[PDB]
Amino acid sequence: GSAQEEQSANEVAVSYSKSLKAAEMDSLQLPVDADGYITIFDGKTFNGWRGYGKDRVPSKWTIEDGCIKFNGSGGGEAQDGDGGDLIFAHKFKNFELEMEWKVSKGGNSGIFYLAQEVTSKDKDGNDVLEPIYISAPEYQVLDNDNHPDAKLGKDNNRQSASLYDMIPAVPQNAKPFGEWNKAKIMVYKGTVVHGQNDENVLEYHLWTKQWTDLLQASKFSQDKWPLAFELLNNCGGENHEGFIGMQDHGDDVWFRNIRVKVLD
Ligand SMILES: [K+]
Ligand SMILES: [K+]
Repeated sequence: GSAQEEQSANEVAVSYSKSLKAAEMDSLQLPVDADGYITIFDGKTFNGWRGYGKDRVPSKWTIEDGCIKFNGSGGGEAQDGDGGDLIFAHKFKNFELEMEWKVSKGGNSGIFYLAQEVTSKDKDGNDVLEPIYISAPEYQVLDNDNHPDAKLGKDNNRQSASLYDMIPAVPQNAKPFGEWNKAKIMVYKGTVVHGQNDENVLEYHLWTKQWTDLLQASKFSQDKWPLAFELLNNCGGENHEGFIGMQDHGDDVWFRNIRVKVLD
């Protein structure tokens, strides 16, 4: 029948949550292509998106020219002002995400996945929000030629599309600052693959001895950061699932064409 009815036919109900650790008790009708990718950013609104830990989108995240933009002040991990990491508030388990990203000269951001909203108790019994990165693996987003982090870590494991500070992207086929790069993150039954610019650049396996050993060699080791170790070692929590999101690392960055295929 109508264009409206055909559109409703080529759409799927996608649950989302509205605030810290809330149930996903509302749904968006989102477009799906023939390959099964759900477009999760519509080019115009933040529907389904919110700050990690928040009930709203921080004002440092804007929409511009069909992109999600983070507007940075230059303070790295500080997350000053009305910032913070952004999530699409729908937990995925087995999925393939594709999106494009572009950084400013010298810029740094990241794509998080399998994220959990985590709090801990302070000395007075009050809940405190823990960083997204103590639960969520990080796909690096970087100007590999100008941000000095590119030269740090080991074997270029802090360059774009790396599992940040843990496993390097090989080949390192990033395009330079100001150009669009294509990211792929696939999680399927614990196998994780990163892609960049239509090439697979690393592979790893969650919930294995090898994964534990990698974490024990990281800043999230059991000795250095017990809570992070516990969360990452059983990445995704009891149900092995979580949110996709993007990082406030204080620098201008743009994201577009954000789509996710649910794998079974
Ligand atoms: K929203
Ligand atoms: K980063």
